[PDB]
Amino acid sequence: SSLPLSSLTHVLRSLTPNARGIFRLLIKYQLDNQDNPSYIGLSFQDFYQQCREAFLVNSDLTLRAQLTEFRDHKLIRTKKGTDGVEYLLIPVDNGTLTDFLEKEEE
Amino acid sequence: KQEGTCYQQAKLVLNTAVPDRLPAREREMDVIRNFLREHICGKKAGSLYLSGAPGTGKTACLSRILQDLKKELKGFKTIMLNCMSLRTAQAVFPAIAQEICQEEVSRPAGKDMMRKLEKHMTAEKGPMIVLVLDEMDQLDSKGQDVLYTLFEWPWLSNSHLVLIGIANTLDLTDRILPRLQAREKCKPQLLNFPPYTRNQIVTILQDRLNQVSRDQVLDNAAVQFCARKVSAVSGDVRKALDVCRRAIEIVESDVKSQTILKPKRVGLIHISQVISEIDGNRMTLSQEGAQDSFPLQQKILVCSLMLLIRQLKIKEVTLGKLYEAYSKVCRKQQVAAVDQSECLSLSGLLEARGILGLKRNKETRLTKVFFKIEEKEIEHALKDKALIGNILATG
Amino acid sequence: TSARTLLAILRLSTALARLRMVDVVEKEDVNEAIRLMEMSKDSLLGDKGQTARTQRPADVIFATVRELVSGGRSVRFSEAEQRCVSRGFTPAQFQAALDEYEELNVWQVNASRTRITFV
Amino acid sequence: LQDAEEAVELVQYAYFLSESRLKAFKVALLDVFREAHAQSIGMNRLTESINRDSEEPFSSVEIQAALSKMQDDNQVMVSEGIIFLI
Repeated sequence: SSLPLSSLTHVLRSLTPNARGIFRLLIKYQLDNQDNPSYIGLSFQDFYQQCREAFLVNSDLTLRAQLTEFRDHKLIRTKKGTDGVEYLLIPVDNGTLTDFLEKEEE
Repeated sequence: KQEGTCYQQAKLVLNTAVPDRLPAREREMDVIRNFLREHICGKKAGSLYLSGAPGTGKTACLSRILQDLKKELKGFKTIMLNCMSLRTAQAVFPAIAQEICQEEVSRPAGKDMMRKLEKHMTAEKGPMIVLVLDEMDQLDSKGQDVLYTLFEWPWLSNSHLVLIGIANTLDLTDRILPRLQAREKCKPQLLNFPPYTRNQIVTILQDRLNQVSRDQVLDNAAVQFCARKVSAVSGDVRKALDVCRRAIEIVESDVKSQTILKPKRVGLIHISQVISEIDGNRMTLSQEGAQDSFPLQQKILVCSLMLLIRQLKIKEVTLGKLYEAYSKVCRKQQVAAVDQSECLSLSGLLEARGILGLKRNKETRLTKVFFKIEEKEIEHALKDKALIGNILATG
Repeated sequence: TSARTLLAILRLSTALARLRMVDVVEKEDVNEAIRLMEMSKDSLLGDKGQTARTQRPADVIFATVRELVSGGRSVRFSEAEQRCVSRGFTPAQFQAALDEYEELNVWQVNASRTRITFV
Repeated sequence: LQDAEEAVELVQYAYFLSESRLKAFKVALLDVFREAHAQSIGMNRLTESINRDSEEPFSSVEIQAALSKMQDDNQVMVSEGIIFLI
């Protein structure tokens, strides 16, 4: 067809409030860097620094526990990077993320 | 006073024992009971997929509604399902085939499914059978063919079966049920449950302790803190009842100290020390020779990890290059020599207390290992001034 | 740095010796000549090359014991003090420095604290 | 005095305990610890949330003396460099 929009909407209602701010933060940096053809994804060092800058997670082991319900729902996955850094990407359509910021205005 | 009487009765109500509470769950329960009244009175039957929150303890909510219908209406029978002992995708239908019509049972004959189970359900002379479903996501297969027959029975001829599936949220209708977003015959219903914030965790504790205890053992300021971080992970009821019950036994153990030998209010500092070994690193308790952190032979190896990251711009190393850095710093400092024959056992030794980790490899030496998180934890709280202070300034 | 910069150092040695109306060179004309060279090479980058070292009151004590471990094993406690008091190390700080490493399992002493042997 | 702001709009347009600060800081704690919880505000990490709209540059001694409280009043706990407890 594309993917049902009810799946991405009913997944954030039953989600913790701290996890919604993390999903809405990675979508902003994805579209701003989408024009770059060499986009390999953000690293883990800069991702851990951005959490405390936007009052999110406090430690590292608690941040990894917040990514358990995202990898099981086919939202994000990790790749074996050669630089020892686990990349973070969202295997969805390019037009799906553009229609997500318009439904969160309320 | 009633000191020993309050502690022996507080652990019974705070223990995770079928929390079948009615308050704090109003709009999430009335919709479930009212959905079944239209099917038993209106002679209707369909499907109902309940996508609960991952780990919140809602198994006791459905048990309250099932027992209330038995005392109201008398004539129907409800068959339970407990497929926890079924490791394979098959052997599920014959497990519930022995419950035909209560007093009327039969016996299996080998290879006889999809014939006699769906035949008695279409009989209009029998009562409205209610089937309960659990852990439906674990019953998948290579083509989920076993799930194509249980979702089409209340949609063909003679719809006399209501589907109730109790399972947490892992995946919606993407690969389990491909009939949705493709077929216009089935019309399922989806109900979710948001995580309970402070508006429900604090409320569920007011009717939990004030109704069975005589006097509280903690102040009201400690309730707003324990109910603050428990809803940030998932919001489980068992996690909220365990973080508070565990913080009482640590204070109760301190009561029998130079008191019984020949109530009080639990402070907030007594609670942070219990969750101190959950998310916080245990690197402070290391004085008076207390072996509660790091011994010795491992700090001289992990200190050389950051010495190679700033020189090669990589955060991954291996057992081969780890001994090369140790064989150089030992000859210039005159320390204990550790051969590489037992250094592999050290790799399977530094994993607790929240530190570095690794994976499993067939061959030795060549093992791709990495580090957890390194930023600012070797100073202030940790000494590292008279022990390995000369190592960081050397290279 | 090659042979081109070798002759440039000797050229700056006469730039300061002729300002004092003298025909000889002193140590002042050498330290001030290399001072402008170190400042010029640091200005070509984006920072300044410095160092960091904490004066530990027990860093040079462990290095003195190393002179006796390579020579023997049964080192006498009274003989090891023949070299510590030469430079000017106070014996009061040595008693508090033994427990800083013995607690972390480095060496071991007896009941009278008169026998020390590197394990 | 008005002869200095002439080139300002020409070049930029062609190219492009703590006085009242501590009393207002307690109001912000109701929306960062009691509402949008994070459990990671204090010490050097406070600079990522102390901006908002009030200026006034804070000194190293002022931000150090503020750590004496909070713990006794159940606000922010102490740890090491970057604190993130309570």
